Amino acid sequence: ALLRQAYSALFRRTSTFALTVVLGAVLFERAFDQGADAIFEHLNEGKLWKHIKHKYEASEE
Amino acid sequence: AAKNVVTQFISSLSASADVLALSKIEIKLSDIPEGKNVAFKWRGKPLFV
Amino acid sequence: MAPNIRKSHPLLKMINNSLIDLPAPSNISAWWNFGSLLAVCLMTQILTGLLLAMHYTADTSLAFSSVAHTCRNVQYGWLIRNLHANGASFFFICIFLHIGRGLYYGSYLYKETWNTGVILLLTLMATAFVGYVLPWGQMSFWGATVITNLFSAIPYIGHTLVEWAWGGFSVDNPTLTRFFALHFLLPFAIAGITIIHLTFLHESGSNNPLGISSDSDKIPFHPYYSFKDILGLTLMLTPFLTLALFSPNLLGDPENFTPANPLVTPPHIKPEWYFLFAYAILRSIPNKLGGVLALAASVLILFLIPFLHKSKQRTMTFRPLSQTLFWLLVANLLILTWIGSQPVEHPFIIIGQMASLSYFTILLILFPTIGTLENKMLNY
Amino acid sequence: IPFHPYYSFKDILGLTLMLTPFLTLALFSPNLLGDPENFTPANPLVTPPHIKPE
Amino acid sequence: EEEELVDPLTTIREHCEQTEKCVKARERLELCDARVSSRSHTEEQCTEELFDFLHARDHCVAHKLFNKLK
Amino acid sequence: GELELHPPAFPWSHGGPLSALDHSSVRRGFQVYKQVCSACHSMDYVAFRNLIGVTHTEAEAKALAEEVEVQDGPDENGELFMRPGKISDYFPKPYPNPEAARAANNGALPPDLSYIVNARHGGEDYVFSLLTGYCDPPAGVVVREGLHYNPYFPGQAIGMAPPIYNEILEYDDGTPATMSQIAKDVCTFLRWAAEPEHDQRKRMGLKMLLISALLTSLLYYMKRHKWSVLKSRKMAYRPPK
Amino acid sequence: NLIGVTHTEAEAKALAEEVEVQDGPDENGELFMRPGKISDYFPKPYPN
Amino acid sequence: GIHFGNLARVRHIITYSLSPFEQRAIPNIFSDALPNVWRRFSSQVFKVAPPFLGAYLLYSWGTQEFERLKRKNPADYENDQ
Amino acid sequence: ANSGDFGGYYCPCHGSHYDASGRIRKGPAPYNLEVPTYQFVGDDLVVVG
Amino acid sequence: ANSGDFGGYYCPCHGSHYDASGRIRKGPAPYNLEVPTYQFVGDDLVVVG
Ligand code: HEC
Ligand code: HEM
Ligand code: HEM
Ligand SMILES: CC(/C=C/[C@@]1(C)[C@H](C)CCC(=O)[C@@H]1C)=C\Cc1c(O)c(Cl)c(C)c(C=O)c1O
Ligand SMILES: CC(/C=C/[C@@]1(C)[C@H](C)CCC(=O)[C@@H]1C)=C\Cc1c(O)c(Cl)c(C)c(C=O)c1O
Ligand SMILES: CCCCCCCCO[C@@H]1O[C@H](CO)[C@@H](O)[C@H](O)[C@H]1O
Ligand code: FES
Repeated sequence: ALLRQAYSALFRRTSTFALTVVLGAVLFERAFDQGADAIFEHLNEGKLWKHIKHKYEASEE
Repeated sequence: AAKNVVTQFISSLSASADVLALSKIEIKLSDIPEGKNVAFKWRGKPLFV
Repeated sequence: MAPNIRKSHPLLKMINNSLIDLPAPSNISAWWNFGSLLAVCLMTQILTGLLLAMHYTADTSLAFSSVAHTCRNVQYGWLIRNLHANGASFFFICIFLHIGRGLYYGSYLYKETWNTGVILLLTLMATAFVGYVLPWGQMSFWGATVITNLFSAIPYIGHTLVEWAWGGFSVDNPTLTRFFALHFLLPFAIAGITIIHLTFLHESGSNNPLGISSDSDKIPFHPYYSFKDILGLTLMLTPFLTLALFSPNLLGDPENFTPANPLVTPPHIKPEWYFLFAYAILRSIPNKLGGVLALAASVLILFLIPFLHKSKQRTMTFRPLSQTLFWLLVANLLILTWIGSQPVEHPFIIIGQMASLSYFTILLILFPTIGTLENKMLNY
Repeated sequence: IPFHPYYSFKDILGLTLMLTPFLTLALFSPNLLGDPENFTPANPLVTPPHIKPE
Repeated sequence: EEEELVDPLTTIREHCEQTEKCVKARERLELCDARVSSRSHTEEQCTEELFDFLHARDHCVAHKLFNKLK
Repeated sequence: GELELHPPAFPWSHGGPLSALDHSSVRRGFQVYKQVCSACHSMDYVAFRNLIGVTHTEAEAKALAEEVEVQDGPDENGELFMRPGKISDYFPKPYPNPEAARAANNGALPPDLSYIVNARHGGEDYVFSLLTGYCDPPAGVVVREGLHYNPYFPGQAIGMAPPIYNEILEYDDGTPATMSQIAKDVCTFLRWAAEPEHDQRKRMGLKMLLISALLTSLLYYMKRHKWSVLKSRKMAYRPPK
Repeated sequence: NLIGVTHTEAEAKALAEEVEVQDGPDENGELFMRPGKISDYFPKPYPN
Repeated sequence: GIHFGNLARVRHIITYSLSPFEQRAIPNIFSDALPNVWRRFSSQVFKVAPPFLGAYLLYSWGTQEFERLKRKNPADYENDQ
Repeated sequence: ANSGDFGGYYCPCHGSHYDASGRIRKGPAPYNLEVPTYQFVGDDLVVVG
Repeated sequence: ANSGDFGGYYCPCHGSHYDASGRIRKGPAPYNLEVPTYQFVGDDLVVVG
């Protein structure tokens, strides 16, 4: 039972609660960032400079 | 959310995008006679030769 | 002595005695969340404001380009500029509902809390106005010209009063620098008075929807209303950001993208949305002084509300006639705003004078009348 | 004792005293108390030799 | 390969000018032009009609012109 | 008298709340401005560095700026002097001051295009319709000499003769330079120019919706959670007898 | 500034008209010389 | 200062309440919540809506009527030559 | 210039109508446009001020 | 330039003494003056930067 496992280990002690929020926020960030950027770039295929880029970037001369 | 909004506002103080990163400066060693020091405006702060 | 260090400490006893152990009616509706939002705006405006002030340059030959630079060069400057400009709008939206609530629920019976409120409104208006002049665009200029020109309607000391205002004999640099000074300053005076507003309040306590004493049922501000306000915050914040991020200029006039021209008044010169309704009234009275007086009164009339209360009950919750009149009044302002955004031509001109005449009657004559009437229908 | 009128009057007086040399100074000898290097527009290349703070 | 540079805009203006609304508008315009042109002392002008046409034409045009552009 | 034709609404690739600008179309837009409009229209708030990473490579940008002569100085004898452009320079003003700009356009003042799409109702939809909308004046309308008829311009008499015509230039990327193809591109540029953030501003707007969604929810629960105590509450009046 | 301190208004004005002052731009955005006005600042003997 | 203890005089009222952890946050969403959302909507929509719907018309009218006055009336140039 | 219902002038701010003489004919404006102090000292060269 | 007790440099702010090499010899200064990246691409013409 995670709810109990979590409560007992993370949420009970107001000090471990904080460590969870920090440790969590860190993970949440790194992932939420990729995901969104990934969703955004996909929604705009071939329009961003990230895409066009290869045509002039060390390709000529 | 918080960390991110601070991230932004705090770098609103950093150097802007208009702040350059310029080149060099040529100087004739014939204007600076022996036994002397001279100051040239360069990359913001003085430059001695 | 005092056991906890929350009730004794000369300071925490304040954070605690005015927002944590504060007695709040258990039944205040969402219409009471505007107080905090107004408060939050103030802090957000002030913050984003400073950030901008650190890149602005109060000088005609440099104002417009400084703001432009602030956006295109300053890291996240563009975002800060947006937030500051759109906060100005959400600030007004919030203040208008804050007022309506007061009106509809007879909170104005709290005279001092109310009068300081009106003072707040006027101050916020003056502030938002001069802010709008700093970027020195076309509206910026012509706005500065018309509003300072208003004193010209005051006989004698008039034409002089305009001279200070400008610092010269026609809008120019001095006007722009004493405006930046003024803008920089007022917000604080706002924050200051806000403290008093809230202090007078505290003498009596909050009002509540049914308008009957809630002493039989109070609750600690925290966690009841602190949580409710956090939520009320994340709600206003969503469209504020949806707006500022997805459609930046939706709410703002575009004339301000054209550097001020002392020789050309744009043909489609309107004020920022939140002033239209007054602009509408000003354009009603076809006489210099009358229009000015009508304009002044269009806001100053708020000071009279407390005195035009005849109902034997406090709110309109149980007054169906006042309600209709109340909502008829709202639609009434909603119209003036539309009118303010249209040219001075028929059918507008006529519709205009009407809505104005309508505005002042619903407030000075109707309300107090229907109020008395209602008392008789209850057999009082 | 009640601050007023004891100390209010004592402070009005304590004011007119500080005020006299403050004005005698600012009106008769303006720059007495101040460094003169600040009469020379900043030069990013030259640090004045006699650089002292206020 | 063998081609020819045609402006997709002109093509689509042709097809749209065949639209129900454009024809019925293009018609009213041709009529005005005729009377204002013939009359040698009339203050009348065919701006209004011109607009109705253009409004209709151009509206239609915008609905597809961009599919053919790059 | 006060009659006007309003532009329609084209479906720009960057119209969506989540749609970025087509950086390919902007690179072209730039070319159009650089080789056609920059002849009379200034763009004071954009600079060669701004193109970097958006539409051009650092090499390109730098060379693009070295193609211009820039006044600098003073030198050692307090003499102004020409020099090649640096990526830090702003796009070149085609006239020293408005007075002269009018002087070579029949007293007409070609506005700086930096913030144009936001200084005119209709934005790119307007600018476009105006570029492609030139035509003959209707019956009864006489256009003053030196002026041109455009129904889209307020007054219908505009001081700018149609700037673009088929093949007037050649996109070095191989795109058929028809007239609307150009207009369409240059307008896409005038947007990027009036607000470079555009793309990032929308990527943020995305992140904002998700977090906003997630968060409003979490807090709505927490608010209900606490309040339950009062929501379920039951009271009874049991006076003594 | 010389007026009422060391010179008469006449004097000051003529004193300033003894100088050539660059103004502009004109109609063709061209700079152009002109006689000085009492509102001009003392002439700089070097451009920079 | 302190207002908890002075407020008012109350007698003979019992109130029972349950911790938040013993009950549901948003209970009876269907049987209770929505029914009242509707209950409320109904009672109020006729005091509010009317005047808005009213101003709406006045808006649509004055708008369309300002447009009509832009168009020309043939009867002005049907005599011209 | 050239607008308003009096073939003169129109103030877009609050709707004042002036005629080709600069006189106030309709709207909230109080007086007629000010007429400066000028003179005709040429064939086709006038001097205001 | 040309002052201090090491015939080099002297910072009038807090009394630092640098030699003709720009090295810190006396005073509160922590390191020697920075030496830029240059090149003598001439007979009497040098290029810094
Ligand atoms: C010969 C100089 C010249 C060229 C080349 C030119 N324009 Fe213009 N443009 C003008 C003039 C003159 C005006 C002013 C018209 C007026 O106000 O009478 C103008 C005005 C404009 C306006 C709208 C002004 C308004 O008041 O609405 C836009 C938009 C514009 N030009 C865009 C362009 C674009 C895009 C191009 C390049 C594809 C271009 N111009 C090239 C001369 C030019
Ligand atoms: C800087 C502007 C303002 C801020 C930040 C502000 C803040 C507050 C706050 C936080 C509250 C308490 C919570 C609430 O009931 O909303 C409050 C209450 C109140 N405010 Fe304001 N206020 C402002 C403007 C005004 C204005 C313009 C008026 C008057 C037209 C006004 C009238 C009132 C009244 C009457 C109360 C008591 C409300 C009640 O009956 O419960 N306030 N205000
Ligand atoms: C009462 C809260 C405030 C309100 C209502 C407010 C409102 C405004 C408004 C309406 C503008 C014009 C925005 C635009 O459309 O460009 C503005 C701009 C500005 N404000 Fe404020 N402001 C507030 C507080 C502050 C404060 C205290 C500062 C700085 C400490 C500040 C500094 C500025 C500056 C520099 C600008 C001009 C540049 C720009 O527009 O970005 N503001 N303000
Ligand atoms: C300004 C504010 C609350 C602000 C914050 C900042 C708290 C101090 C902490 C958590 C938050 O984020 C709130 C928004 C409340 C204003 C405020 C008051 O002053 C008073 Cl007397 C009352 C009766 C209410 C009732 O709702 C109120 O909202
Ligand atoms: C809405 C208003 C004035 C409002 C004030 C003057 C209140 C009457 C008192 C408190 C204030 O400070 C407001 C700014 C004037 C109308 C008004 C404007 O606002 C603006 Cl921006 C402009 C450009 C015009 C042009 O004609 C105008 O008529
Ligand atoms: C309450 C709503 C909070 C929304 C927080 C979203 C944080 C914005 O996130 C921003 O995204 C940009 C592009 O992905 C990055 O370049 C910025 O560095 C980053 O701060
Ligand atoms: S800065 Fe040189 S001695 Fe301190």
